[PDB]
Amino acid sequence: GYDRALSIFSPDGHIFQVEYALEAVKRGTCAVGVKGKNCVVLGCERRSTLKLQDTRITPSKVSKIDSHVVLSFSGLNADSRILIEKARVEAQSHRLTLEDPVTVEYLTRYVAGVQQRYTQSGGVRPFGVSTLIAGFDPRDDEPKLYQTEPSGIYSSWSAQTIGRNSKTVREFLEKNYDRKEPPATVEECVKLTVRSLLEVVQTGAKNIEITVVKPDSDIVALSSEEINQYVTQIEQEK
Amino acid sequence: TRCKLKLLRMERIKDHLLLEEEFVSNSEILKPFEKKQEEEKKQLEEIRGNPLSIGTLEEIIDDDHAIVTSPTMPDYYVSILSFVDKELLEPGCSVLLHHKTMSIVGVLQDDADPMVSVMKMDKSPTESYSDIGGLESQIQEIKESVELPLTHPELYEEMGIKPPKGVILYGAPGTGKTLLAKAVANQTSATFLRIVGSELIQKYLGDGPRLCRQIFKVAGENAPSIVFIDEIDAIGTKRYDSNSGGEREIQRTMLELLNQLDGFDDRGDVKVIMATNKIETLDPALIRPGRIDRKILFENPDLSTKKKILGIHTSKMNLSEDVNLETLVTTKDDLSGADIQAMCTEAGLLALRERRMQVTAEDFKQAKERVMKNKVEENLEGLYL
Amino acid sequence: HHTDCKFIRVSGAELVQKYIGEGSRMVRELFVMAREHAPSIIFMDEIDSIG
Amino acid sequence: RYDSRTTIFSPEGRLYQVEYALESISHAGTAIGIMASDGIVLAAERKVTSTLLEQDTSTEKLYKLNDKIAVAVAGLTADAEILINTARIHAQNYLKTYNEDIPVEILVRRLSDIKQGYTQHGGLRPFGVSFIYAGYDDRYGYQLYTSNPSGNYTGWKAISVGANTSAAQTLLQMDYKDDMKVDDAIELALKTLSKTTDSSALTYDRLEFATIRKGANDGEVYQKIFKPQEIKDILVKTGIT
Amino acid sequence: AAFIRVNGSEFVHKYLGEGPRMVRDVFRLARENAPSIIFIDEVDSIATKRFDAQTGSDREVQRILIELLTQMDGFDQSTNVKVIMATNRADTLDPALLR
Ligand SMILES: Nc1ncnc2c1ncn2[C@@H]1O[C@H](COP(=O)(O)OP(=O)(O)OP(=O)(O)O)[C@@H](O)[C@H]1O
Ligand SMILES: [Mg+2]
Repeated sequence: GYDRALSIFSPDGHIFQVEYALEAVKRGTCAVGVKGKNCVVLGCERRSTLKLQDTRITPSKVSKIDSHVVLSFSGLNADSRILIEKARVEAQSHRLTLEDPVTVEYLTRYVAGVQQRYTQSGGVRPFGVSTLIAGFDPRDDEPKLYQTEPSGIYSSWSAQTIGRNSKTVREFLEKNYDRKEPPATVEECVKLTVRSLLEVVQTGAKNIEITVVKPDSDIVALSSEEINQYVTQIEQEK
Repeated sequence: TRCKLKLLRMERIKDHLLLEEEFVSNSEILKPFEKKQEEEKKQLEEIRGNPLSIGTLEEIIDDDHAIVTSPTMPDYYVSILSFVDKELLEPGCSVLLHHKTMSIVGVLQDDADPMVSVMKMDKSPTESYSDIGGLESQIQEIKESVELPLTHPELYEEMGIKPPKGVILYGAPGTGKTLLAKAVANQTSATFLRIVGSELIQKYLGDGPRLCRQIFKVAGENAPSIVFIDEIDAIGTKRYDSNSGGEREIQRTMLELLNQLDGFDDRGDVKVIMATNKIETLDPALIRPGRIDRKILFENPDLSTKKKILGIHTSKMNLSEDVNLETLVTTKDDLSGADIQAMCTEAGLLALRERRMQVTAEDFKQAKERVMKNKVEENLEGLYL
Repeated sequence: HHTDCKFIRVSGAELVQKYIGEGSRMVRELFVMAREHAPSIIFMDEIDSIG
Repeated sequence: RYDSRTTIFSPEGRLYQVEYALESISHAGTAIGIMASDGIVLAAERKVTSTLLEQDTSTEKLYKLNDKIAVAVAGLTADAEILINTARIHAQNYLKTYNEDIPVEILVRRLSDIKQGYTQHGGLRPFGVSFIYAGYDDRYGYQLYTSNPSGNYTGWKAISVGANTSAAQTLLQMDYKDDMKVDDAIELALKTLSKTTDSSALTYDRLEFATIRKGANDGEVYQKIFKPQEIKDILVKTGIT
Repeated sequence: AAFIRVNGSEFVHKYLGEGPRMVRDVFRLARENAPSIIFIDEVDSIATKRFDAQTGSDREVQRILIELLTQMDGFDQSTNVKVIMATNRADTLDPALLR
């Protein structure tokens, strides 16, 4: 329809360039976020293209922007790469101003901000990347999970999934999850993430990657061995 | 083998004995009535001479005359008289004159066109009902709007009102839509017309709507009848020419449909099925209800459903030697039933390289990889990576 | 030549029909001719530069 | 239809212009890196040649961007030329500021942004260049990467770009060895280059070669571009000539 | 050598079945007193890329074209030179009259 250009509106009121931007997100690897009460776990599919691909120097799908906020992406990998760097200059700059580390609520606005800006204008295309930003505040210890989307609209979810057959993981999540009691133990919450990611890999225990953020600037990336034990618990019970 | 024979036992004897009967009986039919029937033959013969000059009937005036226009060219002011009635004569019919004085001696002819061949199908499908297996919740939906008000009108007067008119089958490719139209029409034994919507575009300008008049002129005489317009998605951006089909025609063909299917004409008692792979391509007023009523949406068959569809295809096949059949289904997620028919196609192709006549379990696993590789492009994970 | 089929080349042409005179409703006709002279190979060349 | 400018997407969330830019690559010759723990060979093939094309006085598909990182080029050489200058300028900027020869990662990541940037902003054309980055940094040792024209990167143990990408990749991974030798790595590059390339005899003059090694005298990093005669001799050894 | 001659409006159908009779005349005659040359001066009426054939006026010309093709195929391997012909445009030609 009115995809010939970005600035022109549409009888249907939907800017097509944003809608197609979403569609692009499904290209990239699945990423899932699940919050606990004392944890957030941020896991992502790390899809292996060939067996010649290094694990020596090849980028992880999960990138720390600052020392207590964590970020995964789903989308156009090319585009994500500058989006993550722009996020980061501001993030660090947040301390230049205030002499306070980066608050997760200020950070989601900013990431949505660079994106909103690109959409508003006409002489740039939007980012084809939806991101999940997980983290805790510096001041406090309650777990926080945010999303940005291409459009420049941001939300908070309890648990949320994006990229590569996102729908099927989303439904899976609803059924398993409880909002009355989110899991209050880091391990059980991890396990919920692994079960999700299992589905989209079909088979892999060397293609599931798990990262965790915990409060007070604890961020850790999990051993490939450690994830396989969790897969071992999930295959036996099934 | 011995199960096949039980079926083969009835089939041979009964029809071949009827054949032997009919052969002897050609003579025998004449013998009980040969003085009403040959009496009638005599009187028929006497008035009409030879030859019987065929003309084509323009129109009758109801008073015992008609105006005919022969193919041999002269027009004649005939009489409707003798072995012919006013109800048997309707425009476009081909009437029988006696040569030496044109008196209408009968009508024995209505169709001989090449055109009507197109619309009709001399069909024999290799999959009939209950090889639509699975998605059964939604086959139940096409039944209610096609099959079951033909089969019992009882139910649709017990509820009162009209039986719902038509349907649109629409969704992703591979979801078994084609096989539905052909198989619900197997059940009913109604006249299955079939025309494609890439054959509703014409390479002559303004003949496109004349063709669309032909589809429900045909439907209405051979009724009760099931008109399949297959792929009416090809109306929105697929067209043969531009300076001898053009933009005017594409819109006109759709205007034409409106008048056929719920215009004055109304043309009650034609069940219409439209398969279209996208309903957001289709015209807003042709997806108006009360000419196609409710829409049935299909989606890439779900994980339990693809068990059904795998059993339909591998019933033909010689089965898996080790068995991994139940795990094939599991690996597939968000995938078509056409992937299943392309997988048993692909298993026996790998088998076909050997030109072995068996099929083993291991061919299955290979064949799934082969055909998944074909689907995914090198610029998808080029664009992305 | 091996299978013993008439190689009938089709192309959408207006020359292969003296009756309808176009290749749009000669798709139906193709099947009935090829059915008399079976087995057959239908070579519908999609040249997509012919017209 | 959607084969226009860069702001616009296709309704399938494809930017046609990145997809075409990929396809640009296989209209310039094959280029192969094979990583080994003894060194990296970079080997390349000429897109075309004639009998009076001079190609023994200079390279033009192997450029040093600095004294420890060098690149093989496949694709439009015009698009390549500007990006090589920008890479090299940055390589020395890093030198001036930190007193270390630039890490392989920082240099690939920079150029991935730049390629991405010409697609994303304005009306400017995307780039249709694949550079195989082969470097040393004292963090990760030996490193191979390649960057898409799309403006992203992946690390490799072997990669092929340029013409005949699929076949050249297949023969490489078929005979690849995990530890390898530098000497074997050079041999496997001629073996593949023979079958993929439609030149009748594989001549020294259709080859450029450079090797980056720290095992040709330790303590130091030695970049050894092969001269025509060295190339000419090693064909003999492998018995193609 | 003998020189012959028509134009496609000398294959004018102004009586029914006139026009195909001309095709048979020129070619049979050429064979007979071979070596020979048939000239068809312009063929922009016979050489029409498309046709209708939904009326009588086409079908007579269409039959001329089809008969024209048939006799050139027979014509091969004779010591005649095969038809000289000329056209105006370059897309008068059928993929059938050029094959
Ligand atoms: N639920 C099912 N039961 C049995 N077979 C199935 C089922 N669904 C799909 N199939 C098989 O998949 C084949 C391919 O699908 P089919 O030709 O019917 O297409 P479609 O979804 O109408 O696509 P389009 O109309 O867009 O071309 C069917 O002919 C049938 O063999
Ligand atoms: Mg179909």
